[PDB]
Amino acid sequence: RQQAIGVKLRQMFDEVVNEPVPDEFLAILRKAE
Amino acid sequence: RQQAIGVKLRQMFDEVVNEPVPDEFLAILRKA
Amino acid sequence: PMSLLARLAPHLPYIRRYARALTGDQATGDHYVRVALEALAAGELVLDANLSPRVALYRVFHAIWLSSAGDDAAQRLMRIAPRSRQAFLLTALEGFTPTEAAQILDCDFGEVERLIGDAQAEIDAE
Amino acid sequence: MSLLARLAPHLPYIRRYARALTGDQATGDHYVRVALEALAAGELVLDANLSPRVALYRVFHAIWLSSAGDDAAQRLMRIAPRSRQAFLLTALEGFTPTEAAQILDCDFGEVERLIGDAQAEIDAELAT
Repeated sequence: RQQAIGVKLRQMFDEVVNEPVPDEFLAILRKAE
Repeated sequence: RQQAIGVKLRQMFDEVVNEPVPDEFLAILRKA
Repeated sequence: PMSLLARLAPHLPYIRRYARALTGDQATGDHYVRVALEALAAGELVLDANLSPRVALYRVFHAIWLSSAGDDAAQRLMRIAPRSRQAFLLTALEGFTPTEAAQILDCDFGEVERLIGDAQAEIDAE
Repeated sequence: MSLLARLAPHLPYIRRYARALTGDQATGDHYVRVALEALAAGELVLDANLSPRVALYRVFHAIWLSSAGDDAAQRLMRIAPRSRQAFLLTALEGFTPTEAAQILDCDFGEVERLIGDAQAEIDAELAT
């Protein structure tokens, strides 16, 4: 019901959220048009 | 005794077996 | 008005977090994200115009990662036989004997027959 | 015979079992990897009284069991994949159930069911 689990989950998934985005991802998007 | 169960079982799941293993699996094992 | 890149880039760290959470490790997660971006760039899939770019991106991700009929059967069984399906699978699908499955499950012979019994009951009962 | 040599022929089979037990190939491969790493690292060892295949599934089962277990992120792998998606889209990624429905391309009741099931799993074995 409530969502404490979310909060807890965001706590330990903080790392990835704050790492820079892999150049490959952005490169792929550039290829768009 | 309706055992199209073990049949549907094979059906549903046996495909995996004829797939090639991920190299990451071997990778893990190669290294002791 | 705004390039695909500019629309999606601020959401990348978040779908990487999602992908990681979903698949259990960062490498695997990124592969799935990568596949999703490639399909967008390749125009195989397009962002739903009814959805914010963030929602639309995750919709795209899930359009790639597609659930199959075996996956649904496996998930049904997970619901029908939550504590006992392992013993049934070890024997009916993997071909182990009950004596071998007892070794696999690290329990005695009686516990194994009990589990197989439960799973069969739950399955029979649909 | 190395670990790689004793186990290699059995890997397609443990993958079949893993997938059938845990809901999909991604989840199954996750658990297989964890198992093989437990062994490479020597944290766990194949029982000498068992065939290679039997001892391998014994280890798989042991790490599978213990996942429920240790560490919230890893516990998530014990949730059926479709329920895990619905749960993470809402609880973690902060989408509303309606938005999660669009994302999963399924109707709304299916989405609440799915989140219900994930909650069920968490309450039974994962949160406890």
